[PDB]
Amino acid sequence: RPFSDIITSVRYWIIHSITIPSLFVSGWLFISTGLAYDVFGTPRPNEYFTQDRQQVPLVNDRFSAKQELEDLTKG
Amino acid sequence: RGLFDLVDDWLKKDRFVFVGWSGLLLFPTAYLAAGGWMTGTTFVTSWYTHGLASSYLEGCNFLTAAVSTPANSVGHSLLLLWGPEAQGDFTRWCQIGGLWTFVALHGAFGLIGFCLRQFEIARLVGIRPYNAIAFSGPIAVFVSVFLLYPLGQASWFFAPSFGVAAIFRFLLFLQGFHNWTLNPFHMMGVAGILGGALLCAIHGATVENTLFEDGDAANTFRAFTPTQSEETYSMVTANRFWSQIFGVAFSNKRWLHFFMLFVPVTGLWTSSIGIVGLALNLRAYDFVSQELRAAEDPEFETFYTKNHLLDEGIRAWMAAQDQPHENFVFPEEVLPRGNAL
Amino acid sequence: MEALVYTFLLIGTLMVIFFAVFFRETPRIL
Amino acid sequence: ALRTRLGEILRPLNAEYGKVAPGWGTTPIMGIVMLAFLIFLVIILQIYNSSLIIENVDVDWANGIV
Amino acid sequence: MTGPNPNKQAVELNRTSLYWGLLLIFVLAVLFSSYFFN
Amino acid sequence: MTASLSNFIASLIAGGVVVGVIAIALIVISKSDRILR
Amino acid sequence: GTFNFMLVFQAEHNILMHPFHMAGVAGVFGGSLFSAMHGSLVTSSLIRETTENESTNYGYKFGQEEETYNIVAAHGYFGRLIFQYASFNNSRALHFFLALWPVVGIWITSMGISTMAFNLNGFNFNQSVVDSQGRVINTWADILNRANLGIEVMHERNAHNFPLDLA
Amino acid sequence: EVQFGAYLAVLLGTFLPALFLVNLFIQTEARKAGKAGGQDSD
Amino acid sequence: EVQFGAYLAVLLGTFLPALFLVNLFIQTEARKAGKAGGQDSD
Amino acid sequence: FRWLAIHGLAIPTVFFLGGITAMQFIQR
Amino acid sequence: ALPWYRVHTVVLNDPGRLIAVHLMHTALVAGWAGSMALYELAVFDPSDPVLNPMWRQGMFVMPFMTRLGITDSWGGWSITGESVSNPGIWSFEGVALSHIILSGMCFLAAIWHWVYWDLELFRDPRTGEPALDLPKIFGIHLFLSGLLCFGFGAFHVTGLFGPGIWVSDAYGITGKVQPVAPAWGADGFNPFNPGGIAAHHIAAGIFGIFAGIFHLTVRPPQRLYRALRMGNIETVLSSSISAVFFAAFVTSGTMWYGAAATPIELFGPTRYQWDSGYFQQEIERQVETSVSEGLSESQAWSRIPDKLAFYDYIGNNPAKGGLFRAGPMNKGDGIAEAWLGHPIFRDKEGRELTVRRMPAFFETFPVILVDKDGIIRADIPFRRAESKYSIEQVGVTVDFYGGKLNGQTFKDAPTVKKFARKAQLGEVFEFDRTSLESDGVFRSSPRGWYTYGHANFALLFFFGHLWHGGRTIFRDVFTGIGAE
Amino acid sequence: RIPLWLVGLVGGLAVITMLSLFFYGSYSGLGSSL
Ligand code: CLA
Ligand code: CLA
Ligand code: CLA
Ligand code: CLA
Ligand SMILES: CC(C)=CCC/C(C)=C/CC/C(C)=C/CC/C(C)=C/CC/C(C)=C/CC/C(C)=C/CC/C(C)=C/CC/C(C)=C/CC/C(C)=C/CC1=CC(=O)C(C)=C(C)C1=O
Ligand SMILES: CCCCCCCCCCCCCCCC(=O)OC[C@H](COP(=O)(O)OC[C@@H](O)CO)OC(=O)CCCCCCCCCCCCCCC
Ligand SMILES: CC1=C(/C=C/C(C)=C/C=C/C(C)=C/C=C/C=C(C)/C=C/C=C(C)/C=C/C2=C(C)CCCC2(C)C)C(C)(C)CCC1
Ligand SMILES: CC1=C(/C=C/C(C)=C/C=C/C(C)=C/C=C/C=C(C)/C=C/C=C(C)/C=C/C2=C(C)CCCC2(C)C)C(C)(C)CCC1
Ligand code: OEX
Ligand SMILES: [Fe+2]
Repeated sequence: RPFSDIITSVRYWIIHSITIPSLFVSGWLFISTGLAYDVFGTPRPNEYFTQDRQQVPLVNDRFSAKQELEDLTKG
Repeated sequence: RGLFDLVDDWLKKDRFVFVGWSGLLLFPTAYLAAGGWMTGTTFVTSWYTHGLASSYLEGCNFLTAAVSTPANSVGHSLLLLWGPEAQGDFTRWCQIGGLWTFVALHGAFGLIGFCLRQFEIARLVGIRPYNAIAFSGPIAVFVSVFLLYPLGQASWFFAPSFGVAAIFRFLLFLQGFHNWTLNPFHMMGVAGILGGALLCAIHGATVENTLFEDGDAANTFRAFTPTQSEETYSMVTANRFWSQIFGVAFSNKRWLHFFMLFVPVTGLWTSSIGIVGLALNLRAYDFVSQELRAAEDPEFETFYTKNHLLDEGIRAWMAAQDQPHENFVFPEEVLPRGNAL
Repeated sequence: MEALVYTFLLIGTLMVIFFAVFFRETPRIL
Repeated sequence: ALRTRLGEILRPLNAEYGKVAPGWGTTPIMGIVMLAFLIFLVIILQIYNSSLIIENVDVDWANGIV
Repeated sequence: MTGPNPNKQAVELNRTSLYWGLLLIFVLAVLFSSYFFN
Repeated sequence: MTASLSNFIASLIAGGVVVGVIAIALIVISKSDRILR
Repeated sequence: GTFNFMLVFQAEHNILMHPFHMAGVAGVFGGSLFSAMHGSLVTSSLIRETTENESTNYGYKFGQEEETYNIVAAHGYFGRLIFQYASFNNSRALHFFLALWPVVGIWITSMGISTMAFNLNGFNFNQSVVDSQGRVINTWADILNRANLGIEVMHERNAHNFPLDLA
Repeated sequence: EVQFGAYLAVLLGTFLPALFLVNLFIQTEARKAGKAGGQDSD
Repeated sequence: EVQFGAYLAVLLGTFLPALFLVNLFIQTEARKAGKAGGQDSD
Repeated sequence: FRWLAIHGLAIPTVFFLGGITAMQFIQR
Repeated sequence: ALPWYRVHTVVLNDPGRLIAVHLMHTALVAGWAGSMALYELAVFDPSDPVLNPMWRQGMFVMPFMTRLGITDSWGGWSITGESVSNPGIWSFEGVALSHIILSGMCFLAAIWHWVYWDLELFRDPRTGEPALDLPKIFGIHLFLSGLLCFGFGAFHVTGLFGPGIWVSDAYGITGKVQPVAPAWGADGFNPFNPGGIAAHHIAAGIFGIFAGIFHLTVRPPQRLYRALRMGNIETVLSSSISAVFFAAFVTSGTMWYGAAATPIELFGPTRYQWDSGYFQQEIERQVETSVSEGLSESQAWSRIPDKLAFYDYIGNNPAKGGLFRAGPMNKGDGIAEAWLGHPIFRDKEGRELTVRRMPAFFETFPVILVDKDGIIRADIPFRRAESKYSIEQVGVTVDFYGGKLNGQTFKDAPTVKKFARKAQLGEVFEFDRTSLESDGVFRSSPRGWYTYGHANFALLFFFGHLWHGGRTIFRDVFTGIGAE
Repeated sequence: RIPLWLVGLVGGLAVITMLSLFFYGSYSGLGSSL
């Protein structure tokens, strides 16, 4: 099937008037609920520095990098 | 008939996107390399590896977002998600820079898979594999810059990060620390890339201005058939023009189009050789006879010695921020400045 | 003394360019 | 064309040419040997990378007996 | 000596290729001389 | 044996699964969408 | 002296963060890509006119009227390499695209140098990412800024008497 | 003071590959003159 | 300590006149091969 | 069927673009 | 009318002259190895193996002779310092002369195989055309490769019938050639274990013997013969080029990172021993056990060997040279003569300051003194006006320990500043910069030069794999394609 | 059946709107230096 005759058919726009706004909303809710900070470990604007750590947190060990990061992200 | 032959028939079937046997490698690895780069530049920080914001979640725009290299502490670790640094934790994997090695390794096998695709399609169409030979240029650039350069250095940290301004840092890091413009292998690379853009513009404009009258429209794009046998432009007139303008002209269309292949690919291959040398710090840093003369004669100034003072400014003013693991504390009294700046 | 080598290489390069232009193999049809 | 004394000793070693086993032959066995060789190279890469940590294998400069 | 070899071919280098190679060697000598002299 | 070695063997299995589930899906689609004669 | 010109220009104008230099880099990276692309597909699809002993370039005669390469075979290759709709079947439209991409790219970067002549500099994103307390979180533009600072405090080191390089 | 071996590296690195190509071009023209058959073939 | 220009005088005084004679001999054999008319003439 | 080759790019693109559009209204 | 880049394709279907052209490459390579070793023996200085080892003198093939057992010369010296009565044939000079004699013998054999190209052995008895049975020729040459790999491992390396290989301690102080027992466990894959070298060449040699047995008896499949183009000799060139750039990336890796096959007494230290502070930590660890057993600071530091202090100096870093800084490492800083001792910097209150060492990225580095907490206490200021951590203000004094300045205190700030500048390069040595007329810029080691050549050769050989592999598969269209 | 220029109209109006939001977000919120 050709391309431009698909996107001009009304059956294409019956399907994609629901699926495209539902994915756009679901991407919006991935940020609005704060889930993307917890999945990827990105700091929220509150939590670049904590009350104990006023410095920039760096990992200085290779094999305890997972445990050193858990101590830097506890607050 | 055979089970191999049924799969070989299905993979090489003429469809909208050709798959082939090489698509079993290219389409997984290139999708994860591109999709891993979009995931990192949108969501994943560099706050624990570099101390930077590098995603759109943190306020970066397209120019300043990057997938940054891992921390210097992990060395040349492969940083597998199941490996001994992340240990299956996806969140800790993204924070130690595991997406960099994800993008760089799946991107390395995507370039293998794309060059295998060029070999596979040329074997089915029945032409010569010169496009796969020309893609060895971009492969030699990626292998030598993103893999071989950090492997000769201390860690993956000194590799280029996968961003726009992060690449701009890598350009200026290698001027200050390696004097990479002075390297004659970068110079051969600049000649091949500017020579390739020149050859693109000259051959593009010479064909377009030596066209034959093949229609009555002033729009000359309609007067070409893709299956015609006649040449659409006058090679004799084009050779006559450049022989009197420039003194020298192409006379062979086969040699002309091989030369359009040869110049940028040689430029990418010669510049890949000198960046393998910078991996081991075998750099073209100093002309020692000018350094020895300027040491004992304090008016001997060239544009050469002026560039070394720029590099000593770069290496002192960026090193505390660009290598934060090293804990460089330079007081203001030791930073090299000129007067009043 | 190395400026003698630098001058000879540049002047020698321009002499090749002279012969490449005015002593070129003329493109001929048939 | 020239028959030599050493050339007659080595002559059966070049006597076959283009002699093939029919069909797919030993290609399934060759792919298994190639696959185990790929796993073997991934093992010794990751040991030396310290992505694979084995007991009593300390990848560091060692004391050869002097 | 065995027979005359049937694989013997002629070698060509036209005037264009001479000028391209003379230019390449002189320009590589121009480029790399400053580094060799150091 | 170690946690690093058991995770490595688990990745050869998981690597063989995603090679397997592509290959099994590639066999069954080459039998269904075979080329008519 | 050219490299001295480039580094001082980056410190004083941030040319790397200027989009007109970015279009120029896309002009010369794309132009040498398209040169190597167009040069590959013609050389890939040359018609048999020579033997294995002579050079392949002797299959073209200067002044011949016939096409020297199969442009259908090159279009069928590149149409399967990416997808069919992304390839030029018109050789006149293709050679026009070979002329336009580096020339417009070099035109734009020439108007980057000409507009950074009057100090309309590249993008300044220094201290633009700020956390909740107000502290500056650095970005890659800030590390680029630390390299710009190192060139500008060291360039023309005796020429300046006053704290701003307004020239 | 410059490295004294660089005079050999530049001048033999120029002359010997240049005289190799001059050698290849001259025997190409001499082979064409011999096949042409007149006054230059001998 | 020897004179440093003598390395150039000996090595270019050897190689350049030797490669001139190698040039003359090779074009002599190529001219004979072109006039011979078979497989080496082209 | 050519669905999951164009939808492997288009579905994460619209998801990511919905996220980046929501990011413009995040303040510190 | 061959182009210049196709001239050597005249031996593509001439198996007698392919052997002759490979015997001449073999003659040139062996002739290089004999004459490079003779040149290196003419300029080697075997008088101070401690502070002027072979990797400070730019010796390139000399560490490869010593790695496998050649320690002595005909001149009576060894590189271990052990004076020798009569080394016999396999000295450094006798190995160089044997590579020269082998070069001349391969040269005469190349003339014979070029002249007598038309041997009946190279003809196909089915067709009469010149053919090579590359499946069985591979089975022959793989079987001999297994016998040479096994025999090198079983006899040369284990010292059954051989000298062994070079082994060393963990810090490159005492090294020797000795037989090496094979390590059959998982520690045989530890690349710093020398027993893995013996265990590899025995096991891989057995694999090469019996795969050579297999490849001698079993014909290839019909599908694999046609797919891999096993009648075309350029399919072998493509896969051999791939096998040889693979191997050159491995040798560049183990040279640059370090292995038991690349010892630091033959090739020099690596760049990672300077970054990690490898010799500095051991020098401290030896000093602290000496002050634990009732010795002073001056007596502890005098127990440090000068060979150990020489490794802890940035001029021996292979990542400190330049691409065109030509020659030995002695051409840079001079020939090392004596360790000056370990400086200890103290200010007026008395706590020890240490100069922050120069990292290998930096050609220049600011002189900065920190305490045990890393806090800046003193430096040498660029701008002197509002300087607050200058050495004249803080009053830094320097005490030396060990070396040639062993009991000596410097308190005036001019000479303390002179010693702080050399303390950022690691351990300070007295050099002789007038024998080689040294310029003052660091060169790279033979370890750094090997990695340069072989990682750039491996990159260039990757293109040759793509070219010759594409030339194999596409052989029927390399004069062009058909228009029909 | 929809005219193809009408799809490119509202498709280009969506791209203009989204890039206007990306350029608005450079002056507001995160990354705005405010
Ligand atoms: C006759 C036997 C012989 C012997 C005993 C020697 C001995 C020596 N050679 Mg000489 N050499 C020889 C012949 C010999 N050579 C020939 C014929 C040539 C011309 C090719 C040379 C060219 C040569 C050069 C250029 C050099 C030497 C050097 C040396 C010295 C160091 C050896 C070394 O470190 O290599 C180490 C050898 C290897 C690492 C070999 C690698 C083998 C690879 C890994 C095989 C991989 C492919 C394999 C087939 C795969 C399948 C394996 C299978 C079992 C599974 C040593 C004294 C060096 C030297 O110090 O000169 C003074 C040196 O630089 N040789
Ligand atoms: C008793 C059993 C035994 C033991 C103890 C050993 C021991 C060893 N083997 Mg051996 N081996 C054996 C049997 C054994 N072998 C058998 C039966 C075979 C089959 C014939 C082999 C085949 C084999 C090969 C092919 C190799 C070894 C290697 C080694 C060494 C590994 C340590 C090292 O330095 O590698 C370092 C780690 C690697 C080389 C990892 C390999 C991954 C490669 C390098 C990836 C990169 C490839 C790519 C093309 C390069 C570009 C990438 C990027 C830069 C762009 C160690 C001495 C390695 C070696 O010789 O090292 C000097 C090696 O390459 N072995
Ligand atoms: C694998 C190859 C290899 C490697 C790693 C080494 C390594 C070494 N050599 Mg050896 N050497 C080699 C092969 C090699 N050699 C060969 C094949 C020869 C015969 C020509 C020699 C002859 C030789 C001599 C006479 C000497 C050495 C020396 C050395 C040592 C110092 C290196 C140096 O300062 O280079 C300097 C840097 C360069 C030469 C730059 C390399 C070339 C660059 C990349 C440009 C590439 C060429 C360019 C494109 C063409 C020029 C253009 C032209 C038109 C002018 C170092 C250990 C020295 C030593 O210390 O011995 C005790 C020494 O005196 N070598
Ligand atoms: C063992 C490795 C090996 C072998 C046996 C071959 C063999 C061949 N190559 Mg291949 N190739 C290789 C590696 C190899 N190549 C590598 C590493 C590359 C990437 C650089 C290539 C890229 C390549 C291309 C693009 C072409 C070939 C061609 C050829 C064929 C003719 C060569 C010729 O006549 O040139 C004659 C060479 C000269 C007249 C002078 C060349 C001078 C060079 C550039 C510098 C001097 C070299 C120096 C003295 C040696 C340094 C030693 C170093 C290699 C260790 C021949 C079959 C040609 C072909 O396919 O023919 C149909 C061809 O077009 N090769
Ligand atoms: C079942 C389960 C579990 C579900 C999981 C879902 C899943 C499997 C998802 C995976 C989906 C996935 C990602 C697959 C999609 C595959 C995919 C596309 C991945 C790759 C990733 C990626 C983003 C790729 C994009 C890269 C790309 C294609 C870039 C190319 C861009 C492009 C249009 C380039 C054209 C450039 C151009 C115009 C050049 C022409 C100019 C030029 C000089 C031509 C020369 C020339 C041309 C001729 O024409 C002819 C004639 C001649 C003479 C000639 O000279
Ligand atoms: C002011 C107006 C007059 C213009 C000034 C003249 C300048 C002309 C420069 C010609 C150089 C010739 C190159 C020789 C080679 C030669 O003569 O080639 C002539 C060649 C003719 O090719 P044909 O198609 O005839 O070749 C078919 C076969 O013969 C292929 O071998 O033309 C081209 O291939 C080259 C066209 C690009 C020309 C590139 C020029 C490179 C620029 C110069 C780079 C050096 C500058 C160094 C400065 C130190
Ligand atoms: C990492 C990872 C992963 C993931 C991956 C993937 C799957 C991803 C995907 C992703 C993706 C795939 C994404 C995408 C996105 C996209 C986007 C976001 C785009 C955008 C664009 C833009 C915005 C542009 C713009 C424009 C337009 C639109 C038009 C006009 C012009 C312009 C260019 C401006 C996984 C899971 C494997 C796991 C592991 C890791
Ligand atoms: C005949 C005879 C003989 C003799 C022998 C001889 C005497 C030999 C010698 C030999 C020799 C004496 C040889 C040598 C050789 C050398 C070589 C072969 C070299 C080469 C080189 C090259 C190749 C290089 C290049 C380069 C450069 C220059 C730079 C850098 C880059 C490169 C590395 C590439 C005898 C009596 C025994 C016996 C009988 C017979
Ligand atoms: O002249 Mn050339 O560079 Ca424009 O800024 Mn002001 O002036 Mn000078 O300083 Mn900075
Ligand atoms: Fe064209």
